Amino acid sequence: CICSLYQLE
Amino acid sequence: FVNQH
Amino acid sequence: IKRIGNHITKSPEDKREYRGLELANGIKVLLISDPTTDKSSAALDVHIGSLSDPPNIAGLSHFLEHMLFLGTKKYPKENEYSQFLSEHAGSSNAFTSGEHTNYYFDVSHEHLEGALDRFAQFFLSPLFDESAKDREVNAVDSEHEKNVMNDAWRLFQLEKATGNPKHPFSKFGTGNKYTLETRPNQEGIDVRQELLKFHSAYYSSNLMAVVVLGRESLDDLTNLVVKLFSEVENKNVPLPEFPEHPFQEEHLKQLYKIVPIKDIRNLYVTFPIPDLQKYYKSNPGHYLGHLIGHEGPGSLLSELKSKGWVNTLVGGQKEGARGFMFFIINVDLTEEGLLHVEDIILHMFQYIQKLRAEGPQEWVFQELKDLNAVAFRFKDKERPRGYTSKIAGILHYYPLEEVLTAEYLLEEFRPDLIEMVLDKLRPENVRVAIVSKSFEGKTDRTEEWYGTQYKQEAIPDEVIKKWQNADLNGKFKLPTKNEFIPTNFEILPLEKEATPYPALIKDTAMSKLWFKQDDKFFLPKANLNFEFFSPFAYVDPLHSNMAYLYLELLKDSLNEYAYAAELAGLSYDLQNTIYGMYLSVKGYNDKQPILLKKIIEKMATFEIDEKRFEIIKEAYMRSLNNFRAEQPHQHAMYYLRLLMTEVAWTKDELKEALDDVTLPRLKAFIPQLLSRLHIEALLHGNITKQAALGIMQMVEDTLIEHAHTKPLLPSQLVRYREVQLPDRGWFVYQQRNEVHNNSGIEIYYQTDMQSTSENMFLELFAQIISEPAFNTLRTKEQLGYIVFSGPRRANGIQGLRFIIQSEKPPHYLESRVEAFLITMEKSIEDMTEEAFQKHIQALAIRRLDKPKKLSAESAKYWGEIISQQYNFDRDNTEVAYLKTLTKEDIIKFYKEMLAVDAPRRHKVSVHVLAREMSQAPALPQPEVIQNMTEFKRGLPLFPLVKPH
Amino acid sequence: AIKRIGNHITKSPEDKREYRGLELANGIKVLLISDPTTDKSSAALDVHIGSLSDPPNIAGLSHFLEHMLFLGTKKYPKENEYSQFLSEHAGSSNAFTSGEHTNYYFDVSHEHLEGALDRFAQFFLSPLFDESAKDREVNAVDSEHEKNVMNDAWRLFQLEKATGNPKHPFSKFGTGNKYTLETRPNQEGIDVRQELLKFHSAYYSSNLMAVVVLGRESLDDLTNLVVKLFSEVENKNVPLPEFPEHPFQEEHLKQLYKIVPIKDIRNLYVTFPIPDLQKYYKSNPGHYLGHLIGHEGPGSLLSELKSKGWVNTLVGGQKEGARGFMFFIINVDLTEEGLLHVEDIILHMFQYIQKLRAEGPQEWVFQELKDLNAVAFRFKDKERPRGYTSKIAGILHYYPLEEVLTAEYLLEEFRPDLIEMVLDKLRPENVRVAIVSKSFEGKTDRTEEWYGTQYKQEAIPDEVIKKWQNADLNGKFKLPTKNEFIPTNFEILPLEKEATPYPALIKDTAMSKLWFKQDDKFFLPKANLNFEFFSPFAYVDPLHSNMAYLYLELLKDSLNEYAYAAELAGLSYDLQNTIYGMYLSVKGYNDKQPILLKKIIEKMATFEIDEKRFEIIKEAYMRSLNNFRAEQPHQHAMYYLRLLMTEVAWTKDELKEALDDVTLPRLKAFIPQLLSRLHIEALLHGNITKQAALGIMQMVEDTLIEHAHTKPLLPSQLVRYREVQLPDRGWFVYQQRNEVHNNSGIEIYYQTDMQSTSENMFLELFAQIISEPAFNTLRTKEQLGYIVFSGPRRANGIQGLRFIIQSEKPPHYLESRVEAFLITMEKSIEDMTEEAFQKHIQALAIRRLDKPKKLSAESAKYWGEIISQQYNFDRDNTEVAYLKTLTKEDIIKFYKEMLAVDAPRRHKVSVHVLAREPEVIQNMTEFKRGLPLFPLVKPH
Repeated sequence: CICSLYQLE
Repeated sequence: FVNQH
Repeated sequence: IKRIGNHITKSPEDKREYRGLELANGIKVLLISDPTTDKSSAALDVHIGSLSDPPNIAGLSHFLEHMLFLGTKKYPKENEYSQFLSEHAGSSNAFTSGEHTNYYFDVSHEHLEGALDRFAQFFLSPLFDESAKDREVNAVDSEHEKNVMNDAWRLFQLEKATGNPKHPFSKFGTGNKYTLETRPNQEGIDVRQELLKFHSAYYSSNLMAVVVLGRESLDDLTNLVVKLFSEVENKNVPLPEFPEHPFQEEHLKQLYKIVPIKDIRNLYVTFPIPDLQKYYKSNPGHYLGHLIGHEGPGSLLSELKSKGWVNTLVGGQKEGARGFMFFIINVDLTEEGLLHVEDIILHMFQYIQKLRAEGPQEWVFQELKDLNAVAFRFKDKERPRGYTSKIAGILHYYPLEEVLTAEYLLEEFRPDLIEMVLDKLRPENVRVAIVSKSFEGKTDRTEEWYGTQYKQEAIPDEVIKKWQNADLNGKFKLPTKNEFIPTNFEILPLEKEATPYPALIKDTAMSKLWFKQDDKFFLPKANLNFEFFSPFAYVDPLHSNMAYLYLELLKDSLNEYAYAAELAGLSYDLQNTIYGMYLSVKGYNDKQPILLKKIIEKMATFEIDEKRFEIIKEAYMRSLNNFRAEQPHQHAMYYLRLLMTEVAWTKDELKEALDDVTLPRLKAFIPQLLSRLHIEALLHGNITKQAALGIMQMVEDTLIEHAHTKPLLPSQLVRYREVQLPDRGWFVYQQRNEVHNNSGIEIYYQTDMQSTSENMFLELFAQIISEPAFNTLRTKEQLGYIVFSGPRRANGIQGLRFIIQSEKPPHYLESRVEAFLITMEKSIEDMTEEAFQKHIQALAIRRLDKPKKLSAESAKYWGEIISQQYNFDRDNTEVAYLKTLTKEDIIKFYKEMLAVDAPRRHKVSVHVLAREMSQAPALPQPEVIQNMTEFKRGLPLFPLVKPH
Repeated sequence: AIKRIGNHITKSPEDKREYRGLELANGIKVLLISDPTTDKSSAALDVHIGSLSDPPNIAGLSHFLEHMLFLGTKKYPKENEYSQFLSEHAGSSNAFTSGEHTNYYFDVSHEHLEGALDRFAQFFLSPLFDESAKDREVNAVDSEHEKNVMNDAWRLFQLEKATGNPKHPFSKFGTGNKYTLETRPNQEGIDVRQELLKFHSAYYSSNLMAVVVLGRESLDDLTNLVVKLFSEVENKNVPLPEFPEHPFQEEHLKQLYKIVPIKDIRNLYVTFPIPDLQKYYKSNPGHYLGHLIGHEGPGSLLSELKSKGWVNTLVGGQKEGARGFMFFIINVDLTEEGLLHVEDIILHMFQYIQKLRAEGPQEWVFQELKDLNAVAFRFKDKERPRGYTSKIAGILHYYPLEEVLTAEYLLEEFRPDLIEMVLDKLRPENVRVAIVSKSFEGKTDRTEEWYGTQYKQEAIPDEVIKKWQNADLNGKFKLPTKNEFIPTNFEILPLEKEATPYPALIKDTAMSKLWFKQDDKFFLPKANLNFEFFSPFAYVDPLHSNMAYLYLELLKDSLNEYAYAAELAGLSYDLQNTIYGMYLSVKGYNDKQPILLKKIIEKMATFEIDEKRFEIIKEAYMRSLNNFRAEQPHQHAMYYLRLLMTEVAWTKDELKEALDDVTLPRLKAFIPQLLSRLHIEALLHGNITKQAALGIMQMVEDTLIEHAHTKPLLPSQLVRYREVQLPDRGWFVYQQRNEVHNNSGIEIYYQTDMQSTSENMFLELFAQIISEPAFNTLRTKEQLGYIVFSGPRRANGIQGLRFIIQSEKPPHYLESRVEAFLITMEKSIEDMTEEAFQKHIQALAIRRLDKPKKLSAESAKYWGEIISQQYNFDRDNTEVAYLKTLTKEDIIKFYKEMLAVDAPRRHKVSVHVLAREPEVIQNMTEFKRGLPLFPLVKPH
C-alpha cells in the first residue's frame, strides 16, 4: 500500500 | 514534492 | 456473462492483450493474456474496510483476513494453500485498508488451476476452529505490539482519535488481544459467530473484484474464471459510505502539541475538503499539489530554506475513506523553526494568496498533461505480482475502458474546480498539529489506544485574523518554463559488436567502463552509474563522518537545481559508501549529459554556506543518537554486521567525534578526499559506444580540470575482509534495547566462500526450510510476528541466519531454533523423491528468472561489479549445476556444517533484550564477547574472492 | 734491579681494581694491576725509544726490530714456540711505532703468566734474529707498508712530516719500506743483523720502560713475579729524545698545498705550530681552545658556516706531536661551493678568534668544563682488558706515579696568560694550509717520496694576508650561552617496597601506557626512558609516509644545534620513526633529563620549517631513495620478501615518485593533523621512584595536550598489521633482476607458526643444530658464495626459517644445492649421538642465558619486547626450563611435517634476485588477494 499485512514483506 | 509522489 | 468489453486503451508499447467483462453476480473481471510471461498471478479486492467493524469487537476485518488463510472445508489442511504456493516459486500475501481489503498471490509458469482453485475456495466456504482463533490473536498482538512504539502509527491513530468520537472514522484497525479476545470474554460475547456473521453479511456480495494475469490466451481463461468464481452470490449489499465529514466545527481552528518518543520536530497543517474522486478528469487536487509542493527558484520551500527554518516540505492532498478528503501541508523544523510557527503558517497563506490573486494557469495544465502523456507512453514493464493487485485495487471506481489510463490521461482544464478547491483553503478551515519532544511535562490528555500525550491549545482569534488580514507576497514567484522536458525519443540501432553481457571497453589506471546497448526493452532511456573510491573515506570516525556531511550539503545545495530533472523523469542519487562515494543517474535518454556534468562541476568546485552546514550538523547529530529508539531485530542485524567485518565503528563512536568537525576542518577535507581517487562505472541502456566513451571522458576530464585528480596506486585498491570463526565455536553477546518492550535475536551459521558448487547447497537448504520455518515457528509455536531465515552474503562468505523477535527470553528462542533444526533434518531424511525434485524446480524457476524493468538488470549487473567478481552468467551455469544434486548431498552439507555435533561449526549470536528483562537439545557452553575489538584481534581473516 | 718507591694512590671509589706504581733501579717503570675478577689476563711493555734516533740510511729500524724481536729467545730457541704458546692459549701480540714509542702488548687465557713471561722477559737477554724470522718479517714489513699504501692516514701524516726541514728528524719515515730494509743493504753488503743488535743492546736496555700487568693473582705474587724476571735490563743512560726547535721554520708558512686523493673526498686543513704546553696540564689551554672552537650552539662558528651552507662539520684543537713542539689543527668538510670561499671561511675563523681576543679568557667556562670532566672521570663504565695496559703504559713515561690515572681528568689552576699567548700564536703569519679535493688533476708535479702523492707550493699572496690582520670585526659570533642544568644530584635512591624484578604496568589509560622499573642490579646514577607515539596517519599513503619522514628529519635538523651541548653533558637521545608511529629514546643521567624531555616535547609540538633547508633535506632523501638501485642483492631479497609477507608495504618505486609531490604548505598541514590524536607508550627504567615517574609522564601528556590539543585514540584503531598466511602446501617464487651489482641473491623462507612457547624452542634448537655445520660446509665445501646466512625470523608474531645466499650462479642451481644441503642435515640428524645433542642444547642454553653488562642492554631487551606486545618478561627462564626436556625424536617430529619435501605442513616461498645478465608471481597485490591473515598474540 500504514497498512497491516498478513506476512512481513 | 507532491503527497501522491 | 452480463457485460463484455470490446477493446480498451493500452499504451502502444505493451504487448499484453486485455479483456474486461462482468459476471452474472456483478463482479468486474479483468483478463490479461501474455505469451511471454513466466510467473502467472492473480488477485482480488473486496470493497470492505476496517470502517465496518462492530462497536463491541474492534478490528474484525484484519483478524478475518488474518484467519482466512488458515482452513477451508475443501482443503482441511492448515497450510495447503501456503504449502502449494511455496512448492511452486510463488508467494501469497494480503492486507486490509480502512476501506477495502486486498488478497493476492503469484505462482509458477502454468500452475494456475492447482493454486487458483485454492485461492477461490478462500471465499466459497471457510471453516475456522478453536485452534486458529486461539493462536492467531497472539500474532495480532505482536502486530499491535510492534507499532505501540512505531512513530509512523502514533500520529495516524491520534488523528483518528481526536475527531468525532461518535464517527466511524474514530475506529481502531488492529486490535491488541485485549479488545479482540479479552474484552468479549470479559462479558461473554462469542467471537466465532461474529466472524461467520461478518463474512456472510459483508464479503460475499458484488463488492469484490478479481483479476488474473494469464499465459494461455484471452479466451482459454475467460471460460475459466466464469466457472470458478460463479458461486459467490450477490447479496445486493450497497457500498457503505457517509456524507458527513468527521471534522465538525467545534474541533476546528485548533493546534495540538504531541510528544514523540524518537526526537523529531514537525508541523502538520490539515484542511478538510469534499470528495474529488468523482472529478478524475480535471484533477484539481493535483494542480494545487503541483503548485504548493514545488521546489525551485522563488517558491514556497526555497524561501523557508532562505530564512533557515525548514529542511523540506511535502504538499498535495491526503485521501481518506469515501465521501470525504483531506489536504495536508506537512513540514519539519529546525532548532529555531519551532519558535516561529505562526510565521511559517503565515507564509503558507502568503503563498496561497499569491496563488489566489492569479488563479488558474493554462500552460501549467498543458505542461503537466504532456508530462503524464509521455510518462504513460513509455510506461515500463510491470512485475506480475503487485500489478494485478493494483489494477484490481482501482477497478471499483473507473469503467472498463480506462482501467489502465487512470491518472495518466487528462482531457480538460476546468478552472472552476481549481477555484473551488482553492477557496476551501482558508484559515477558518485550519487544524494545526505540532510534534516536538519539548513538551514532556506539559501534557494533560493522553491517548488510550496507543498511550501518547498531547494538548488542546485552541488558537485564539489574534492569529487567525492575523493570517487572512493582509497578504500581498513575500519574494515568491511562479515556477518557470521547464527545460528538462524530453524531445528525443529515437531508439538507436544495434551496432556490429552486439554482446549479451556488458563488456570492458576502457581500462586505464584512472577508470574503467562497462557498456551494453539495450537489446530487449527499446525504451528511449538509459541508466548511468559511478563509484568513486578514496582510501580516506573510512580511515577514522572523523573522516567517516565528514563524508556524510559534505555529500549531504551537496544534495542540499543542488536539489534547488535538479528538482526539475526529477520531475521530468530524470532521477539522480548521490550517497556515500564505506569505500568511497557513489552516483547513479537514470531516466530519459536526452538530458543525461547536462545533468551529470552539472553534478560533477558542483561536486568538485564546492563552497560551504555556513548556516546550512550548521543546520545539517545538528540534523545529523540528532540522527545518530535516535538509533537507540528502534526495533530490536534491526539492532541485531546492525551488531552482527559490525562484529563480522574487519573494521567498522559504532554509532557511539561517530557521535562522539562530531564534537570536532568544524567548517575550516571540513573545508580542507574536500581537497583531501578528491585529491587521488579511482572511478568504476557501468553505462547501460540506449546509448552508442562513442557517446559512452564521451560520457566517461567529460567526467574524468572535469575532475582532472577542477580537482587535480591523480590515479591511485593499484596496491591501495582494497576491500575489507571478514572474521573467520573457529572450527568449533558458540559466540554470543547481549545488548539491551532501550525503548522497545520486546526482545530479539539473530543467530549466524557461517559456511564458506562464494563457490559455484557451494552456493547451491546453502541456497537449496534455505529453500527447503523456508515454509516449514514460518509454519512451525510463527504459526504453530507462535513466537512472534517477525520470523525470517535465509542466506546472508557478505564479502562473498555465505552463511545461513535467523532473525526473530518476540516477548520470550532469547535463549529460549535459540534453543527452539535448534529444535527446529533437528525436526528439519528428520523431515529431510523421510521425504520422498518427487517433492525433492519439486523443491529443485522451484529454485530453478525462482533463480532462472529474467528481469522486466531495465533497472532490474542494471541492479543485477552493478550489484556484482561492486563486488569485484564480474560473473555475469552465474544465473545459467550455477542453476545448470543445481539440477544435478542428490538427496544425500544435502545431508553431507548438513552434517558437518549445520548440525550440533558437527566438526565444522561456525556460529555467532546477537541477543538484543528488552527494557525490563517440541524437544530441545543440549547446548555446549557459550563464550561471551565483552569487547568487539579484542574479539577481532585473535581470529584469522578470510581471503577475498578472485575475479573471473 | 729491585728498587722500590711507592705508596697509596687515589682511585675513584667506583673502581675496585687494585693498582700499584713503582720503579726498578735499572730504570723501569712498573705498574701492577690485580683484578681477580677479570676473565682474560694481559700485559704490556712500552719503550719510549725515539724513531727519530734511527740510522738515516735504513728507515723504520725499530719497526723492523719489533717485527724481528718476536721470534726466538734463549730459553726457547724453537721457531714458533712463543707464537705456538699464543696459538694454543688464544694470545695475540702487537706493537706500533711512533716518533717516541714502541708498545708491545699481549694476553693469555687464564694463568699463563710464568709461560708467556718465560717467553717474554728473555727478549732482553737474548734476541735471536735467525734466518726464518728475518726472511718472513721483512715480508711482513713490506705487506704492512703495502696495506698502508691505500691507507690515507699514514700518507697525510708522512706528507706533514716531510715537507719541512728535510734534515729535521720530524721528516723521517715511521714504518719503512722494502727498499731501505733489504734492497740497499744487501747490495752494499752491510749485514742487517749486526745493526739490529746495536739498536737493541745499546738503546733499549737503558731506561724508560713502562711495563704493566693486568693480573688476577695478588698484591705480591705478580710483584715478585715480574721484579724477579726484570733484572737483566741493564742501564746505558741513553739521552731522552727532545727538540729545542719547531720543524716548520718559516720556509713553508703561509703556504698552500693541493692534495690528490683516491677516494672522492674534500677536506680543508689549517695548521698552527705551537710550543709545548704539556707541563701546563692544570688548565690545558689547548683543549680549552678545542672546546671553544668546535662548540655548536647559539652564535657558534659552525652555526654560521651552516647558515651560509658551505661547511658540513668541523673539529679543532691541540694535536700532540714530539716532546718539544705541538700542533693546533682545524679540519673542515667541504661542500661544492665551500671549495670556492675558502678565504671567506678562514676570515670568519679569524673573526671568531678575534671575538675571543676581545672578551679574553673565561672563568665560568673553565669551572663548568672542570665539573663535567670530573664527573665523566668519576663514573667511567669499563675498560677492555687488552689495550688498556698499553694505553696507560703509553702515558707512564710522561707522568708521575700519582698522575697515571688522574691523567688529564682533573684541573687545578687557571692560566689566562697562556691563553693570551696562544691567542698570539693564532695569527695569519703562522698558518699552514692544505686542501684535499679530487678535482686537482694534472696540476701537482711535486711528488711525495714514499707514497707518491703530488702537491704544490703556491705561496699565498700578500693581499689576502693583509686583509686578515687589520680588517677584523665581529658579526653574528657570540660567546656560548652557559648550558647549566645543575648536574650535582648524583645520589642513588634506595629500592622501596616495590621490589619487583620485572617492569610493572603502573599506569594504563585510554591515552597512554606506562611501565616502571627501579635499578636493582647496576646501581648507577643513570636513567633511560623510551617513548612510542602511535598514530594512524603515519603509513596511510606513500605521501603520508614521506611527510612523516621529513617531519622527523627536519625536527632533528632544527634541534641538533641546541641539543648538542646537552649531549656533551652526558645525555644522548634519538628521534626515529616506526612503521606505526614515532620513536623517542632518552638515555643519560637522572639529574636533568626531565627538563630536556620537556623541551623536546615543546619543540616538536610547535615546529617551523625553513625553505632552503627543507629543499636540501628533500633532495637528500630523494638521493637516498634512488640509491637503492645500487645496493647489495641480499638486501634486495630481504627487502622484497618482507614486502611480500606483510599486509601493506609501500615500495621504493611508489615512494620515489610521491616524494616529488611533497611541498611546504602541504607538510605544514600534515604536522598538526598527525599530532592531533595519538596514543603513548613508555618504558621508564633506572634509579627513580614511582611518584616521580608518574609526574614526568603526567608532564609529558600534559604538554602534548597543552600545545596541539592532543585527544586520546580510540581503542578500536590501535590495530597492528597481520602477516600473509601460506596455503599449507605452497612453494611460491618470483624473480627480480638487479641492474648494478653483478650478483644474484636468493632468500628461502619457511613459515612454521605463531610464537607459542613450544614453537620457539623447536625452531631455535633446530636452527642452531644447522648453524655450525652450515658454517662448515657452505662457504668451504660447496663454495656457494661469500654472503651466506641462515636462521630464524621473528616478525608480526610469526616464526620462520631462512637461507640468505648471494653469489654469482644461476639461482635455481643454488636452490637445488640448498635442498641437497637440507638433505645432508636431515640424514645428519638421525646419525646424531647423545653428546652432540647435549652440547647443542647447552650451547643454546648459555647463548640464551646471560646477565646484562649495562643498564641500556637489559632496558633494550625489555623495550624490544614491549614493542612486540608480548610482555613475556621471563620468556628466557621459562623457555629454558622447557628447553632441557626435549628429545631427538621431538625434532624429528618437528622436522618432517613442516620442513621436509614430502611435507603436509610445508609453508615455503623463495625470492630469486638475478644478476645484471611452482608459479611465477606477476602482481604482488593479486598475490596477496586470496591469502588469509593470521591472528595476533594475546598480551600477557
